[PDB]
Amino acid sequence: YMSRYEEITQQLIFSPKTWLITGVAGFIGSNLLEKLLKLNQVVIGLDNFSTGHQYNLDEVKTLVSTEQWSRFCFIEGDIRDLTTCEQVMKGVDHVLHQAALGSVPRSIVDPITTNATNITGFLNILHAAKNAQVQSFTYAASSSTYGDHPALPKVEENIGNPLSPYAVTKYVNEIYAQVYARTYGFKTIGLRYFNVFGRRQDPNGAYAAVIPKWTAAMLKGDDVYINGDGETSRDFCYIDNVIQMNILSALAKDSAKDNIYNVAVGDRTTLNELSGYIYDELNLIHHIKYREFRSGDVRHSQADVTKAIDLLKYRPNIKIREGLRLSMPWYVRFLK
Amino acid sequence: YMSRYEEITQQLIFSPKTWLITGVAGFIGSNLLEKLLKLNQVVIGLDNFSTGHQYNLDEVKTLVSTEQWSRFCFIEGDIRDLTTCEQVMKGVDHVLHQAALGSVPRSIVDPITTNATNITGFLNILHAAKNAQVQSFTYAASSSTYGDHPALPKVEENIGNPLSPYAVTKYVNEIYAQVYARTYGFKTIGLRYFNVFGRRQDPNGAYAAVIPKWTAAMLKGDDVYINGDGETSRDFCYIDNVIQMNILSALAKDSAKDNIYNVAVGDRTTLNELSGYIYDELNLIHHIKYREFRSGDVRHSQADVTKAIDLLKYRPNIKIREGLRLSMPWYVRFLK
Ligand SMILES: NC(=O)c1ccc[n+]([C@@H]2O[C@H](COP(=O)([O-])OP(=O)(O)OC[C@H]3O[C@@H](n4cnc5c(N)ncnc54)[C@H](O)[C@@H]3O)[C@@H](O)[C@H]2O)c1
Ligand SMILES: NC(=O)c1ccc[n+]([C@@H]2O[C@H](COP(=O)([O-])OP(=O)(O)OC[C@H]3O[C@@H](n4cnc5c(N)ncnc54)[C@H](O)[C@@H]3O)[C@@H](O)[C@H]2O)c1
Ligand SMILES: CC(=O)C[C@H]1[C@@H](OP(=O)(O)OP(=O)(O)OC[C@H]2O[C@@H](n3ccc(=O)[nH]c3=O)[C@H](O)[C@@H]2O)O[C@H](CO)[C@H](O)[C@@H]1O
Ligand SMILES: CC(=O)C[C@H]1[C@@H](OP(=O)(O)OP(=O)(O)OC[C@H]2O[C@@H](n3ccc(=O)[nH]c3=O)[C@H](O)[C@@H]2O)O[C@H](CO)[C@H](O)[C@@H]1O
Ligand code: NA
Repeated sequence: YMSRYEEITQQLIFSPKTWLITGVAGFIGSNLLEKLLKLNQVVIGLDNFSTGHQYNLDEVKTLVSTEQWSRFCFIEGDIRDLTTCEQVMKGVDHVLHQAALGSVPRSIVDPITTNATNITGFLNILHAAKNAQVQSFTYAASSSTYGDHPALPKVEENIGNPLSPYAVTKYVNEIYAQVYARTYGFKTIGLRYFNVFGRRQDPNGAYAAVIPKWTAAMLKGDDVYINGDGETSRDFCYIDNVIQMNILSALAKDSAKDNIYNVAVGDRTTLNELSGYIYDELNLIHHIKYREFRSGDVRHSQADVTKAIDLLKYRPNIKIREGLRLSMPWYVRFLK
Repeated sequence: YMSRYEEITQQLIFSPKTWLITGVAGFIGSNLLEKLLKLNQVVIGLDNFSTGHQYNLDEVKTLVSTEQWSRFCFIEGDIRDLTTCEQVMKGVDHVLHQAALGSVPRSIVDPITTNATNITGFLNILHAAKNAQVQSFTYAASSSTYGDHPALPKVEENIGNPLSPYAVTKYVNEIYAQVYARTYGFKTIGLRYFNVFGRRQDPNGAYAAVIPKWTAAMLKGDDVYINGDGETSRDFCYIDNVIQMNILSALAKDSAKDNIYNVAVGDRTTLNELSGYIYDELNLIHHIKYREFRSGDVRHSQADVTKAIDLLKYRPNIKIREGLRLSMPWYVRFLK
């Protein structure tokens, strides 16, 4: 049971607030939309359809009431444009900032646009939100911020050096939000995601995340690619934990704000294990080559989530396997 | 004597290089222009006359030969523009990146623009330089990166939380710089500036630094404003020391790159004391109120410069009193 989360969502269905989801056509963004619309919440959406998709918002309209869908006001626009950020904040209570160009590799190959989106775009929104005096400001941060710190599990106080531009930007994000707290009193919540997967994560692109990429590959009957040895271990996190975390961070009390929280499950799964999980969770619905390490890529990842458990009462209920089983059917429909 | 510097300055007079000075129309930039042009160097300059001044360039040309000046290719442009950044690098050997927006209060009032220039504009220079495969990359960093860390003097490995948007932007320059070494092999040198004063530091504007502000007001007879009790202390660093620092960094060995150095003298001077010095050095050329602290204000500042001494062979030869003596006549002249 996601106890506190449930309570917090009851509050929401009672006093609906106006939410801003930057990156709303994205994987996490669109999921927050689906949840938030079902919570009878008025959602202002912002997205420029870079990695995001019409077919995500389109999908969400499939899954919410007509009455609920009319509470959604989509805006096509750019967090890089400050004005846009100011337009969208009007009347907003809670800001769920999810818009960025993730991918460690992308950042290495184009750190310039990455910077514009992940830093400029982040600061623009952060500032627009402050000036609007929104009630909450929760932003997507990243577990790559840990960088080269050797310790496991990964605890918040304990970050090392960044290994990619992408890490820099997300670390920069975290830095600004502290400065905005210290100098403006604008208390925010950073969410250090660890490899979120689930419904609407893009299986296509050179920058596809492991889980969808490999799923797509098995469904086409193509080769499944393993970068390095395969023992590269990760804390995979089903979207519902992320959705949970955002909402809990939106309505966190003041004393738990100006804080970064690992969003994961505390589990550690290597790529050799995962490939097994996916194959097994896919063959239940009726249907491999090793290469060199990705550069900039962190070696091991396992989240310590006790902070979220303690301060926000986050209960990560869905582990990797349970989440994969919840995820496959969506990919089957999306790729048939 | 500034011995290694003497040696390196000669090395230039004989085999001059192409330098890029970003923020060449400004305090540190124009001084670097003057030193490099006097050394017969080829210099591409970049500046958008935001805080910089045409009068600064106008002054420099007065101080150098017409043939020395004809080796200055000034380009009016913004560093936020990636294209311009790439253009100016054509044929550059050494990059002296000083193009940024200082002033902690400026960033508190407008973090967006400070970000734009100091992070976006920096990354553009760094990225363009890396792609131009320039010989040296030296950027102006800041003692404000030390943030809340209580150490004194301030050594380079020991930093705390940034206390302002400005402090962030500068920290991020170092962080970007490191990542670039790690991921591209592009080794840079970051110069942590501690309160640089001297010829051509702007005495006007709301964001005038203390010395030109107080000197401007002691020649007008204006009230001298002290922010705080008066015991707030700085490591005041005359320009020549910075210039030494920038040239030493440019022709430093590979082993001494991907490194950050404090630029200062190593001395500690309080505002109560500074005020005494400025008065005494101005009355040697023939001519006070207390208020509350600056927010984002670091209380004490002093550099440990021993790293720079060991690795670059730096010699902080000009202390605060001697520096003021060389600065004053300029301010007398620039204002009369
Ligand atoms: N993939 C992960 O599990 C993970 C891990 C750590 C951090 N993050 C960060 O959290 C968010 C991840 O969300 P996702 O996995 O759904 O990513 P995603 O690829 O679905 O993209 C998120 C959305 O941001 C939008 N966007 C990008 N740039 C924009 C801009 N300039 N203006 C407006 N919208 C823009 C995209 O179009 C997309 O709709 C990103 O901010 C990412 O950097 C993700
Ligand atoms: N002197 C100090 O007290 C001090 C202390 C710490 C750091 N610094 C750093 O030294 C560098 C310059 O300092 P300064 O004292 O010469 O200040 P300055 O204002 O004299 O110089 C800044 C120069 O940057 C140029 N510039 C600003 N934005 C630009 C842009 N977008 N594109 C191109 N040019 C742009 C301005 O025209 C100006 O000439 C900056 O990195 C500053 O943060 C100075
Ligand atoms: C530990 C982190 O830094 C995790 C952050 C980081 O997520 P990540 O670990 O890069 O996710 P990925 O699914 O992309 O890679 C899976 C692994 O298998 C490798 N990989 C990938 C694809 C493939 O087909 N085969 C493969 O072996 C791949 O090189 C890697 O070794 O970037 C995310 C958003 O950009 C987010 O910040 C995460 O928190
Ligand atoms: C330790 C740092 O933070 C150093 C960075 C940081 O330098 P700084 O110390 O803010 O600059 P200043 O010379 O302006 O203030 C000196 C003292 O005079 C006091 N001050 C100032 C003006 C005045 O009228 N009266 C007064 O008392 C004021 O309260 C303050 O206590 O900002 C610089 C601007 O780019 C630069 O980046 C430095 O590296
Ligand atoms: Na708040």
